[PDB]
Amino acid sequence: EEDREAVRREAERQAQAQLEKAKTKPVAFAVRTNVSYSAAHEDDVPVPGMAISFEAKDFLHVKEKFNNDWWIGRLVKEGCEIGFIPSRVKLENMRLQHEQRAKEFKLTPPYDVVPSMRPVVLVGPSLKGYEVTDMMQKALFDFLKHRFEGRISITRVTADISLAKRSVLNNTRSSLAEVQSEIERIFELARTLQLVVLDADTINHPAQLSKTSLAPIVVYVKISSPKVLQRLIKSRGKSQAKHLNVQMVAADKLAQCPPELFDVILDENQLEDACEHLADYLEAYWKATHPPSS
Ligand SMILES: [Hg+2]
Repeated sequence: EEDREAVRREAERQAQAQLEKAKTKPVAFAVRTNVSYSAAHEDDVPVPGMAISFEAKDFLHVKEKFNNDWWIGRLVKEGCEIGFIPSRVKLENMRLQHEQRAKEFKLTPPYDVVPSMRPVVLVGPSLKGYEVTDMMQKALFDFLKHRFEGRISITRVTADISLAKRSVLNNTRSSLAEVQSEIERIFELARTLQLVVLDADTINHPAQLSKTSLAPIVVYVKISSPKVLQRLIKSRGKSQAKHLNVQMVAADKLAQCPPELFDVILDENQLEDACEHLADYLEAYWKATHPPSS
């Protein structure tokens, strides 16, 4: 078992070399996992112990391809460095192997391409297009413009991106051609790993983007008390007091929406504190996608 380890030791040395250079290379593409994976019990791994494990719904940045079974990349989490990631074919084969084993007792798809930076989307306090909500979101946008100036892009999205259901695109106001055009734009904005914030007028609920391929960071601008909301709108004149109704319910709908559908929830009494809470979240997200050795 001496001459055998000869070839293996070298391949492992080469694999390591490629893994190292990849640390600074850019992100070819990002994926959201639909299944979990553990390298805990396997061989066939280029550099023993360098395979990355993940749970379903995790985000991965794929930098380059090693071979038909492994890609090189990292998990998007602070401190996580480059590592080997199983390829789609590899995961599918593992699915087959496990099924065979299951039958021997005689008792889809794993990755979704996603933008390299999760686009930030704001919903709440109520309906967009009006004022209470528009002004409060407009505030957060200006804050983010400065807090992350030089590393962020805030772009308006008129096209109804809520029509961008994976299945639909894989096959109404805006047209699919226009939507697809915007998704591409979103994807291309996050390419260089800069922070991407969207001002999507058609999105008031997280469910409108659940089936899409944007995997956004849904930010819930929540005003805890309904009374606070009511008063707030009233102080906008009859040009808003009339449209009052369509604002309380919309707000109440978000209020009943399960927190899981939200990534961040801004329910601070002071607007200055909402900003800082978001900045902190984005600052950590920024670190999860950037940091040391790149
Ligand atoms: Hg890792």
